Amino acid sequence: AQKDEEKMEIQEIQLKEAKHIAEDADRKYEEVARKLVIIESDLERAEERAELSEGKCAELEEELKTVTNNLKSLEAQAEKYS
Amino acid sequence: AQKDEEKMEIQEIQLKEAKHIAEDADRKYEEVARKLVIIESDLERAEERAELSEGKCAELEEELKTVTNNLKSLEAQAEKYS
Amino acid sequence: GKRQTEREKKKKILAERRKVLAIDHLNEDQLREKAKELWQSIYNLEAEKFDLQEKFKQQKYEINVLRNRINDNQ
Amino acid sequence: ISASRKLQLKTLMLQIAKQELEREAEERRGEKGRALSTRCQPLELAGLSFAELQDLCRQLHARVDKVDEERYDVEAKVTKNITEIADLNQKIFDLRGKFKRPTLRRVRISADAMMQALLGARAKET
Amino acid sequence: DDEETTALVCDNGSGLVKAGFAGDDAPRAVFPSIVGRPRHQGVMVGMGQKDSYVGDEAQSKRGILTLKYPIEHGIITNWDDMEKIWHHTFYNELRVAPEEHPTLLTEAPLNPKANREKMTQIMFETFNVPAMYVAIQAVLSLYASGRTTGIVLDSGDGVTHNVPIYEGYALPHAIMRLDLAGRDLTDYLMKILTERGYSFVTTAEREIVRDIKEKLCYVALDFENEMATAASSSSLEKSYELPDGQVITIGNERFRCPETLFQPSFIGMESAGIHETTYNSIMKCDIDIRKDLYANNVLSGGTTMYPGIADRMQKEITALAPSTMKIKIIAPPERKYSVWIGGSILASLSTFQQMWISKQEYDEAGPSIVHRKCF
Amino acid sequence: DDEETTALVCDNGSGLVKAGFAGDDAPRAVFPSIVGRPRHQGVMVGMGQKDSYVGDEAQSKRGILTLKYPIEHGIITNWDDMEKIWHHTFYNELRVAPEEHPTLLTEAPLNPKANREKMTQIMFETFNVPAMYVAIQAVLSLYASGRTTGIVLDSGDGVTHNVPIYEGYALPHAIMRLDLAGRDLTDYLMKILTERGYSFVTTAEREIVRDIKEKLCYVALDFENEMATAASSSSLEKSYELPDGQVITIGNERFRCPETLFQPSFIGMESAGIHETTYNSIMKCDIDIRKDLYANNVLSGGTTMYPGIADRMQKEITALAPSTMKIKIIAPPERKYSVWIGGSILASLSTFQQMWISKQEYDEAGPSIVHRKCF
Amino acid sequence: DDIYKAAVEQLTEEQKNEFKAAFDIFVLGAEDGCISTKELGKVMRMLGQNPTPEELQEMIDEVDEDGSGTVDFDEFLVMMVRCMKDDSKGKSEEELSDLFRMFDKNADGYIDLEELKIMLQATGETITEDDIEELMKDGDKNNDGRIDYDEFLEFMKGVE
Ligand SMILES: Nc1ncnc2c1ncn2[C@@H]1O[C@H](COP(=O)(O)OP(=O)(O)O)[C@@H](O)[C@H]1O
Ligand SMILES: Nc1ncnc2c1ncn2[C@@H]1O[C@H](COP(=O)(O)OP(=O)(O)O)[C@@H](O)[C@H]1O
Ligand SMILES: [Ca+2]
Ligand SMILES: [Ca+2]
Ligand SMILES: [Ca+2]
Ligand SMILES: [Mg+2]
Ligand SMILES: [Mg+2]
Repeated sequence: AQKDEEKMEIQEIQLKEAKHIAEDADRKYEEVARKLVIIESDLERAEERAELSEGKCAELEEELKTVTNNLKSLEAQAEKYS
Repeated sequence: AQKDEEKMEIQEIQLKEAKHIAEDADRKYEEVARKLVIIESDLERAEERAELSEGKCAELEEELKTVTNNLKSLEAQAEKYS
Repeated sequence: GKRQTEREKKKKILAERRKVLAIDHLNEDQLREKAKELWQSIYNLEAEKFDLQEKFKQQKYEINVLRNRINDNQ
Repeated sequence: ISASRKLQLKTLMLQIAKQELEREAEERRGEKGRALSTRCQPLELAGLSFAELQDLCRQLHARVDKVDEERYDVEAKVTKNITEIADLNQKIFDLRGKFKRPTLRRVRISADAMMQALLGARAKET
Repeated sequence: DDEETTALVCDNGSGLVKAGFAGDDAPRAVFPSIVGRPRHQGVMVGMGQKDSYVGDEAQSKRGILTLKYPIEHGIITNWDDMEKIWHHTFYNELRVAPEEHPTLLTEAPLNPKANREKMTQIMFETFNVPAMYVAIQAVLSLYASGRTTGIVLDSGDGVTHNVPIYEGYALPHAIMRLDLAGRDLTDYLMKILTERGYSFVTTAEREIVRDIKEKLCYVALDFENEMATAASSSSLEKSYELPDGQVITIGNERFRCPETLFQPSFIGMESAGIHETTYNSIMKCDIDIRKDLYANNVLSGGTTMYPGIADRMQKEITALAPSTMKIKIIAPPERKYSVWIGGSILASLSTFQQMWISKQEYDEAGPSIVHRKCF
Repeated sequence: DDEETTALVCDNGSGLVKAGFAGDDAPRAVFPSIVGRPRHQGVMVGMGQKDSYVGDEAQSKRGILTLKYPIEHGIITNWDDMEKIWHHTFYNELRVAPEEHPTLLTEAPLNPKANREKMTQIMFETFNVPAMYVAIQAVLSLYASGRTTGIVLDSGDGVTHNVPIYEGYALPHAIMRLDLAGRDLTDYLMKILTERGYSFVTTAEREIVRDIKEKLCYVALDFENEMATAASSSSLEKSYELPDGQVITIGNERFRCPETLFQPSFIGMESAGIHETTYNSIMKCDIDIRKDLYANNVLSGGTTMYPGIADRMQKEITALAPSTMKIKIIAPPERKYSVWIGGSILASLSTFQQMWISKQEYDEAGPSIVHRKCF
Repeated sequence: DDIYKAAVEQLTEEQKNEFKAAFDIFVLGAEDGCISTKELGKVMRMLGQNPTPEELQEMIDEVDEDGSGTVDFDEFLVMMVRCMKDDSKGKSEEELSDLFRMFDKNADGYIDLEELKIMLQATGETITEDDIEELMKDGDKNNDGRIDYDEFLEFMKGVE
């Protein structure tokens, strides 16, 4: 009987500790999950913005190349015309 | 005494399961936390890249307009020579 | 050639679903019966035409709806 | 508000839709009868000699050929509509779909069954 | 439910048989696929001792049995035992006679033909089903993710295979099947545990080593750093209680057991790890669908449940792949049953309802019908 | 718009189909003319997989298709595919039924008769247009420049032809049609890329090589000096990112691919370059209109968009031509769509409104009406 | 258990207390007259088959607003009885499509707010501002004041 009472007591104490720690961990996980969702949305927006900027930069580079080549050709033509 | 011992056994079983579930929840939480760390790093990288591309685009616009003015001046020159 | 295919199909229709109405030597009773069966055929063709018209109208409306939803895709 | 009233409103809309479909079907039947009265003139060929019967049969044969050409045109247009519908449905499944997989549920909690099986049937619902 | 007829989505697997009716979320009955005859003599009379305990019953009497899996590497090596397993699955775990239900088995890629033909012959002659269909285990796992492209690495317990798919068109020339899987990891763990003193030999103790592997092992993000850390500190040593007491302490055996996946030279296999056979499977594909496959890498199967594998694999592929492409690894939480969920979805489709191998068709062409149009 | 009736200015071309209503500035829908059947097996059920993706849809699924152009060199080699392309163009890219719109196709000079007759027979029987007219692809490009004289070099993607015109009177004995065009340049570029290690073989990768050619290649002003410079410095090596990473670096392949135009001996063709067939086409003309043709040389077509061609060609012709004549090369910025803009202008004219081939005329004389007065 | 609870709602609320007694006959220890937070959490975590907390949160998100799992009596009914599944396949989709075709009177493929009022008048139901505002909020997912066909299907997803 003495042994059984000891075992009952210590088991009950340990069980209470376990349930409380489990609930606390669950709460922490909930908060961390919400933060992760927010950061994921921010990452998606950053990706789309970077894509837009890259497209614009590529277009500008192409147009600049075209215009520069035109300038070079007309430069040489002007010298010969002089 | 035997009945109390039996009840103690049932308590031990339930405590075991509670510990299992608590550790599983702890695992989930820590894994998601490390994932959030990684995702925050990636989002910061995306911000940096997008800002770089924007700066490139502004520079390209300026160069474009400069070269276009040069080309127009050369067009006038060529017309005069013609 | 698929245009040759459609010309062939139309020509076969003109030569398959059409009967030879050379019933001049038939009796007056039998000529009346043939006219009655022709009237039945005309009614059947008109009923098929009306059903086709209603199906075409419903299809056009549903195609307009699907075009609008395609505009709602993006 | 609550949801039972919304369910009642939805069921009323469904019943109104069924009534409208029935009314449109009746209207289609009435228009088919009107078309039969209009296009299909009463044709009585009683007492005519063979020659008039042959002439009228030949004329009806020509008219039937014209109607068959019209029906062929309309059926070709219907096949065109079917092709368009198939293409549009394919495009919708390609674009509006992707994540449009069905949402099935078979994991209902059989709590009431266990309660009714191990505690009699005091529950007057299930 | 009621009238009508539901399909049985069975999934033989190798290590766990998962079954259930089509249209649900999870398999109804999941139980190990082991058939164990008793090995001792037996003195009690009238105890009602059977001659073979199958399924989950032999995981409770395993102390006096000799468990033996009927499926070695995808292929089936012992047809009588497999028939016994199927009979148990139909009659006792689901309690539905097969005479009134279509079945949808699953099979690994690149398996011997005779295995598939014998499977269909059994299903049509012994159990006498109305119609059965055999599907590749990776296409289902791609169904469950709700995608339509992507390269799926289905690391089961028998065999690890890597099927790339684009826009619904499978690429048959890019399937890389490797025979390292969970069972070899269990054997290697059982072999490296002997370095501390714990010897597991009996076929029953293989189950204990499997439990140790499931509960303790994890995949290291960087192998050398972990090997150095575990050799200096003692923050990794996790203990575990055997089925009789005498707790054991696992040191750097924790991340060395599942490391075999990325370095198959540990168990003497020549081939490259699961981190490099995926990249090779991608590079065999055409040059224009490599970006989509890079972005939609899918994980499935049981063995891909190790804590920390979805990061190690991404790091490795990012090291191998060109720097511009984005590498993303889809690791759904329902990884273990992904194949069966996909099987349920496929069996629930209306468009699929005419692809079953109807019994009259089998009667006209024999078991070789499976290789024909009804694949 | 409203009442009235607008004409459809289609332009089959070879490589890009350009279409749009008459009276605008640019074609409404421009898309490659390729029809690609899938080549793999396909395992997903109900994915809605079609049997042939045409137009711009097959440039996105090109990873699992076998694209094949239906027009080889101006002529049409696969009539079913061309009919499919036309059907797509009318119904999905413009969404106007052809029963209520005249059409104005375009055709290269010196093409087989049967091609033109079959084209008109299709347009009148299958699509059932009210009236269609076929015009030579160079006269339109001369319309778009707003000139009335000049010798136009229309270097398309299928065939390069050089039609001289004076005061509106075309000179039929001075048309020099050469079959080197953009497609042969793509093949030659794909063949010389192998000298660095990059091998493109699949019909899908021909599109990637075409993109490389469009974005990087340029025509050298002087060939030998560029060959010497590229062999000493490294200021020319421009890099390009494939559809999956693994950037490539193009060295002196940049100006060697389009140099084939001026030296057709590179791809084994005997004839002289586009710089000398223009001079030969001029010299066949009468002695009194050579000055005007020298002063009004017009460039058109896609392949004449290489950066630096309007100077190389002028230098070459000035070398060939007598020293007194002035050589001027008209290179409008809207070169690619010059033929279609000219087609729109021609279809919008009131004087032209009675030149269409009305359907009753076709019913009376058959498809051979096109060679008759209604040209 | 939506229909069974709805039918038993014809009786008093005290029947709920009796339910608690039955629940206590399983897991005795309840005193508040209802299936409280302790009872609900314990049964959702112990009954042998454990619904995932993700599944519980997703099912609760139909009615639960705070995201915790604690509600009042009638809201508890609406939140909890809706969890179980009664509907099957949501009838036939083509019937819904034909009925929607007959719905849109102006033939544009959209059900506007005016069309919604017309449908309410056709049903003959009492003019109630709260129900009209609820229909306006619900049927309009994209905040344009109108209703589409897929929006109608979502509105009727699971409704007989
Ligand atoms: N949670 C887990 N952690 C680590 N390994 C696991 C886990 N669950 C299962 N496994 C391993 O996966 C195997 C089960 O794989 P499974 O997907 O059932 O194979 P099959 O494809 O034959 O169904 C087991 O043998 C075990 O070794
Ligand atoms: N910007 C460009 N630079 C270089 N080559 C080009 C460019 N655009 C098009 N091309 C070449 O021209 C071809 C398109 O020519 P196009 O005028 O469309 O032919 P068609 O006369 O059949 O319409 C393409 O195949 C490509 O090889
Ligand atoms: Ca709440
Ligand atoms: Ca409306
Ligand atoms: Ca709306
Ligand atoms: Mg498996
Ligand atoms: Mg052209």
